Amino acid sequence: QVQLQESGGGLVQPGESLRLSCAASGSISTLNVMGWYRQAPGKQRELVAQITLDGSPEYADSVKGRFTITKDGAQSTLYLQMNNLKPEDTAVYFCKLENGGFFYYWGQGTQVTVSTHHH
Amino acid sequence: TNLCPFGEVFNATRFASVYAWNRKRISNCVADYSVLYNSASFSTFKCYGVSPTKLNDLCFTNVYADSFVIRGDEVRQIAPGQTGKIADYNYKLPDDFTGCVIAWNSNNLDSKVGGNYNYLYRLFRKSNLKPFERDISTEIYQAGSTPCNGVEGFNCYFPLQSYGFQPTNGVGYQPYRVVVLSFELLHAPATVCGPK
Ligand SMILES: *[C@@H]1O[C@H](CO[C@@H]2O[C@@H](C)[C@@H](O)[C@@H](O)[C@@H]2O)[C@@H](O[C@@H]2O[C@H](CO)[C@@H](O[C@@H]3O[C@H](CO)[C@@H](O)[C@H](O)[C@@H]3O)[C@H](O)[C@H]2NC(C)=O)[C@H](O)[C@H]1NC(C)=O
Repeated sequence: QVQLQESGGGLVQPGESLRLSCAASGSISTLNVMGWYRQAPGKQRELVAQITLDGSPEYADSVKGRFTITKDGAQSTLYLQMNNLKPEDTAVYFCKLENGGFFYYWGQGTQVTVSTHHH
Repeated sequence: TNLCPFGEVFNATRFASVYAWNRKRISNCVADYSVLYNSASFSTFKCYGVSPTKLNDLCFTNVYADSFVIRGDEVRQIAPGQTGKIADYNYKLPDDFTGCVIAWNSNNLDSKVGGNYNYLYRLFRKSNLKPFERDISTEIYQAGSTPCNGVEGFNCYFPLQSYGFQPTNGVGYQPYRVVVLSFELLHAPATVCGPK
């Protein structure tokens, strides 16, 4: 009934930038909250960034000032712009959608790996 | 400003036993009730005093979601003026009830091979519950005329017993998750509203 697909995961060097995308589809209410979450292995899922109902973005302390979250209304896509990546940002990244206040949904996740390339 | 937190009920991993039904109070938030009924996920969706498709157009002082698990063929007791050990001794709805009763088969979550015995109901009580009353006491019931004085005996019985849910049970004895939404409009400001 509501589906979420993350895209843009991959390999990145520390200090580089990367943008992730969450295409949402299905029967989405006008009242919904979307967010980005991540999970490093052995650690628990952690809020990364979300946009409140009133529109104002919020950020986890570990990414505040380095990540930007924006919501493309037309193309129902939630964007996470990730700057100055560090090795600690390596994780599986997930979007969430809380629909109408009654259900919430998760994507499958996409892997972001921050590692130095070997030339 | 905020989304109502009903997903903490409808996506909950575990529900309460019917004797100790959970009440969650909802206030200062907005909600799209279209999302409930357009899911089509609920095999019991009956509303009293209100109309599902008009709920987005109203505001209420509070909304209370009561949640609990019962057995399939006790679902019919969650309605104004019913009798039976669920309506009498565990969860009673008023005759002037204003709200919606929602239910769905949770055999896939609440049944286990071998039998899940974690869900409990009250089998014995000296009197019926009053509407929206909640009795969690575990004092030995007296089915005879002898103070059981805190121990089970002849005609003296522990007041709770287990459902026992297995996947191969018949639907009448499969677990159902129930949510009863109550809508309250007092003289105070109504903070709970729909997309408007
Ligand atoms: C939060 O809850 C919703 C609603 O789930 C449904 O209703 C509840 C009352 C329970 O009865 C649930 O058991 C029941 O599934 C969850 O959304 C549901 O998710 C499932 C699986 O992701 C979806 O299943 C799909 O259904 C289609 C249509 O038949 C199939 O073709 C697919 O193969 C697939 O199985 C289901 O459509 C979906 N329902 C709705 C209304 O969206 C939701 O996943 C859950 N959230 C979490 C985090 O668990």
